[PDB]
Amino acid sequence: VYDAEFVGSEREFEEERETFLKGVKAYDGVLATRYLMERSSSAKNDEELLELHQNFILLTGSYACSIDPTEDRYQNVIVRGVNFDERVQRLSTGGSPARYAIVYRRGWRAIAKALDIDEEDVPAIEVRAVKRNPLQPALYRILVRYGRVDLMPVTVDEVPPEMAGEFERLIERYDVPIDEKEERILEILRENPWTPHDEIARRLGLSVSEVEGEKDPESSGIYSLWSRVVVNIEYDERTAKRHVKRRDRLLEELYEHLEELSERYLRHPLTRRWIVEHKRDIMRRYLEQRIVECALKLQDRYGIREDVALCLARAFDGSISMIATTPYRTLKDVCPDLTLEEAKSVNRTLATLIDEHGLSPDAADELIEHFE
Ligand SMILES: [Cl-]
Ligand SMILES: [Cl-]
Ligand SMILES: [Mg+2]
Ligand SMILES: [Mg+2]
Repeated sequence: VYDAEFVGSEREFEEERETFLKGVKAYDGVLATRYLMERSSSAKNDEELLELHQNFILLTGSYACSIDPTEDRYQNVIVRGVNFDERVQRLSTGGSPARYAIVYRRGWRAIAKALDIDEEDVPAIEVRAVKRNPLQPALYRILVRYGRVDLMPVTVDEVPPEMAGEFERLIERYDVPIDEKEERILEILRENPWTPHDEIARRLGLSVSEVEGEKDPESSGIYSLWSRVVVNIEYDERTAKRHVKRRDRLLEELYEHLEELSERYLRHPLTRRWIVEHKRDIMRRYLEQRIVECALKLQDRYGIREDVALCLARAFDGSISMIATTPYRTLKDVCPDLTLEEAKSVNRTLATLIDEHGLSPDAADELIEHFE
């Protein structure tokens, strides 16, 4: 249920494969640094390691920005059964269905198939870091969706304050209009720019869909507001060029660094060779943490029964936001014991459509799938 066709030229194929494989290697660094951070307290409080982790988050984002530069190299990008070509074709600013997909958890599974990627196990690229993302997270995701290689920083030091804690400066810089709901979201982000979307939604009594919006200026929500801002920023090829030049060298340096640093914390240093060989373990430890955190939150903040909570957490790699924007049928198919009541608690869109607007679950599910 994760598919895409590569429809570019052979030259474009080698370009895309190279970008993707570098992105996978960068994301492996996110996973390997997290592995070390979770295995050792002295490593987790070592600033040198935390900077490595953040720098890998940036390079992953940068490489993801470079996917499908011509916005025509892929066809029928389907993630968990949902066709993103159809999604992106409707939007006022259009764009790449491949990059649109990569910002969703497991989007990489479609693109990896298209590119025949077999160079390592579970060749993932995820661009959804929140906690320790050096950028304001929704902005980071929007840069990826718009292919903004020019704007995505390639080192933590080089993150502009306006893309992080001073994010409100970037919004003000073009005096884009902000809707009332968006202003409510910005209030929460002032308190912590890294507040997760599910929490913003819970705190405002809104659905996750309402908090997020479409990734297009014409919509309403944090993705929509950042899209509004970013389309006003002229594309800077000179800076994109600089970023592309440096990032490949930086990627090597981050790995060399990680290996060195890991030697004083581990009996088995995190060499690139070791990371590739133990990729499945690295990935599964990363996911297990997210899954259990998610399950606990689902049961305590949404009233979901313990077993269903763990089932949903597992199916969606620990993303409450994903769960909260998924059709009822899709959730039930993976987690049979889920009740409609429970689904309405986590996906408030379902509650609004069925309870307030009087749609059948099936009609509600059509809208949630096609239009999210
Ligand atoms: Cl599949
Ligand atoms: Cl060619
Ligand atoms: Mg919701
Ligand atoms: Mg050692």
